[PDB]
Amino acid sequence: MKLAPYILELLTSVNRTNGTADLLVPLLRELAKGRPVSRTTLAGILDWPAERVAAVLEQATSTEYDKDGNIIGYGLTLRETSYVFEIDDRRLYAWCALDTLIFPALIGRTARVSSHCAATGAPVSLTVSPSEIQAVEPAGMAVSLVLPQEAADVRQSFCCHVHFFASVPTAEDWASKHQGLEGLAIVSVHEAFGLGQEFNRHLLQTMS
Ligand SMILES: [Br-]
Repeated sequence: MKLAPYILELLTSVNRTNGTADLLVPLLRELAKGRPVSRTTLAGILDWPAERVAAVLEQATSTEYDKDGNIIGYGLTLRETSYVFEIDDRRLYAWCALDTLIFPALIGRTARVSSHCAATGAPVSLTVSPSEIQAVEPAGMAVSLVLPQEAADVRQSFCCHVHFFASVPTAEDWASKHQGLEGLAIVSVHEAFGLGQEFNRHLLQTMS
């Protein structure tokens, strides 16, 4: 269909707090090692004062921390979710279906992604590289999209409604029951990957 509204609102949510886009990619690369990430480590990678790392993370209210206050989850996460994101046999996780399509390009790694259809519980899997998706199972796999909302917890507002589905008709059947969701739309996983490529292209533009 036409996915500009989703690209627009995703970019605005990242660019709404200065620093977020510039912290996101280095943080995702660190989390992809599979270990908790300290604020001190992040400040050193960014060459930022600690107070600036703090102020950016303060606005990212969905950030997940461990017992030591290390970062363990920001889109990519060490804590188990419905979206399995495996790189180099390290099993990591993602907050939503679209995250699994976006991250490989940002971290420069190929991921074996797996989940379950949110309508039928059927297993779904695919391989996501920086440039392409392969081994899409089922081939007709679909994704739900909603419009992110201003100054809402991004994970309860967006990620929790962005699922994989076994097929577009299965997802549209599910979608008929959930019309209260703002801007709910069903797309193929290829369309969703294209949305991710457009997001990532604009994201890298706006980095320092
Ligand atoms: Br449009």
